[PDB]
Amino acid sequence: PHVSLIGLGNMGLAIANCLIKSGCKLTVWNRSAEKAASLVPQGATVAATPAECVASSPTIVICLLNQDVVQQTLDEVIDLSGKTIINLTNGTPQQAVKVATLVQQRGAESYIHGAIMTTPEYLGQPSSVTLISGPKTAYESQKELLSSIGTTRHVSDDIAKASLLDNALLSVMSGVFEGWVQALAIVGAAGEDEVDFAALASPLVASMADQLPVIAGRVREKQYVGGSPITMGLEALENISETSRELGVGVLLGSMREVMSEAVKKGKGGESIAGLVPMLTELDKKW
Amino acid sequence: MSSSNKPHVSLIGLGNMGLAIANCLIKSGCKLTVWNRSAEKAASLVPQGATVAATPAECVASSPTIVICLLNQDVVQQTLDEVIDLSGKTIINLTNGTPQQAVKVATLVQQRGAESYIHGAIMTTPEYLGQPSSVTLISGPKTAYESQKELLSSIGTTRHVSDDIAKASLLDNALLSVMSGVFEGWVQALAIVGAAGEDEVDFAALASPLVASMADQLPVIAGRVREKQYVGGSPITMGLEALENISETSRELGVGVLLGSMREVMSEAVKKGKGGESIAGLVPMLTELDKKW
Ligand SMILES: NC(=O)c1ccc[n+]([C@@H]2O[C@H](COP(=O)([O-])OP(=O)(O)OC[C@H]3O[C@@H](n4cnc5c(N)ncnc54)[C@H](OP(=O)(O)O)[C@@H]3O)[C@@H](O)[C@H]2O)c1
Ligand SMILES: NC(=O)c1ccc[n+]([C@@H]2O[C@H](COP(=O)([O-])OP(=O)(O)OC[C@H]3O[C@@H](n4cnc5c(N)ncnc54)[C@H](OP(=O)(O)O)[C@@H]3O)[C@@H](O)[C@H]2O)c1
Repeated sequence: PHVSLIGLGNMGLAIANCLIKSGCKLTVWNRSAEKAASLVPQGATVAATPAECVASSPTIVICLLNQDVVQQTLDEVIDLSGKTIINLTNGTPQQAVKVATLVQQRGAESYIHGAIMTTPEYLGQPSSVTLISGPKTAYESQKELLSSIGTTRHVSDDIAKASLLDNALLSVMSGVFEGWVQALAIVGAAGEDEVDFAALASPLVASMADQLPVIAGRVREKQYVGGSPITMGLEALENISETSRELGVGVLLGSMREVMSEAVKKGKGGESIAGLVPMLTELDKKW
Repeated sequence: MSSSNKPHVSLIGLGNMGLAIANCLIKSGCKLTVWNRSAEKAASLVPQGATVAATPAECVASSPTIVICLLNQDVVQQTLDEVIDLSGKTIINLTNGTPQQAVKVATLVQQRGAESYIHGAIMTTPEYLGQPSSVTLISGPKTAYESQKELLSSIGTTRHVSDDIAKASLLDNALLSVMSGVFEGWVQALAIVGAAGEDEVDFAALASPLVASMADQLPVIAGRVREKQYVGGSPITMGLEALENISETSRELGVGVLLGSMREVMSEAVKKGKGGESIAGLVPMLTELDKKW
């Protein structure tokens, strides 16, 4: 089986290693071609140009910095007739739309998008899940090949859905990390032990697994009443900022304060955090 | 309360949590004296055997043990203003506030001659108060904690975290930081999903695993922070680009964007040459500088 990979960054090299381990004949291209150095002894062929790399195989795996770079790399690649593109470059839903439209206008058989939900060092383990979006029949053709990078989950036939879902999941993760950095800064500056604190904290974050579905149900049915009030949540954030200032510690969660303050001004002070969702869906604003 | 001879307890504050505390103390058999600015919120406790005191001073005179649960530590100070004498009184403050607000209140009651001050951080909502699964952190003199343990079992399970009165507030604010970030992320995720036409409940099924995962990831990061091991983990540069992807996903959908303070501190990290470090490397950027991000 002939497979081409475009991009040999930390994730690209991890993908290259997984595909070699799968037993495929691998053709690779990278802007910095010397990053293929470790793949040549495994039997990988180095293509001079994107165009050449694409010519070598009917299945093209892409893992570059961003979808802007993907479009620039595909720029001169004019002939994709017969080619299946597997794009594992993270980006936005509409970025995936523009790339899928570009390759399909140039002949591509299909486009499927993958969001890898792990780091390079765990790629290829069954516990490592990649969300896949695009035509079912294209997923089914590529499922065996894709197993080389871990567990695939077909989320939708719409190519833009892996990026939509992965961006949603990264919001949650980003939120968790913002609160956690703030917590550890406070605990550290107070002379407390970060590991002991995690022993106390990590359990209560476990708990959220239970509460996040409840909040999600309330949001769908637009039931914004029921649960700790937004006024209470905003006071909490004011105690966090001042607990921090007392210790000379800086504070995150500014956007959360700003949106909750405006909610109170709009008279939603007595609603639960479910009532913050329409604050976002209704207005294009960076809080 | 195990004795047929029911002890006298005073309660200052009858908001949602104060009224939950009242019902816990009445249900445990206490002889309860209450005060509230809005006196009529006591009305539901009177047919249960609660006495309503005219003033905070009268309330404090009625019991050797005073439980306080008010809006904030400033209202606590305002309410103790005309209380002259706390001789032989134990003060149990369940009002949320900062570490130094607890210090400032602990000096108000000490100056009045209070026997002791302990602080409690209730880690649940009023409806779950009194279930043994409901945990309150207590900080203050371990001997005062020990004496008040049976009385405190009325509101559920207590955990003595420290002899320092400021610690319950320190730890609770640190815990509320984590929860605030979780909720900020969740509201952003739900807004993107909703605006795209996807099913919030279906998404919760997909995403509830990831938050459970953080049972493991968080103690890993804590360890890294304590050893100042900032290298190892997905780098801040990749974190920052995921935030730019999130901002632009939201913009495509006409949806607003939270996580600004995170975007700002991670950008500065990059400028300062810490782009290759994990999230652990952001902790020293907070501890080094009194700034709002
Ligand atoms: N933990 C992770 O790393 C992780 C996890 C999940 C998904 N991903 C995603 O996987 C993708 C790649 O990640 P990575 O960690 O491999 O990033 P990386 O190590 O920075 O690699 C960047 C890749 O993009 C190429 N590149 C950058 N600018 C270019 C340009 N102007 N023209 C041509 N090529 C260019 C690089 O080529 P050079 O080698 O010549 O610089 C390299 O192949 C990203 O979308 C990322 O979001 C990463
Ligand atoms: N989920 C929760 O509700 C929860 C969970 C854990 C901890 N807590 C903590 O418990 C405390 C009270 O919360 P809550 O839910 O009871 O709030 P609440 O329902 O708003 O109760 C506020 C209380 O403070 C009193 N108050 C406000 N301003 C005052 C003033 N200027 N002078 C005198 N009294 C004043 C109110 O008097 P009136 O009745 O006359 O208005 C009422 O007794 C807070 O520190 C909170 O963080 C709450």
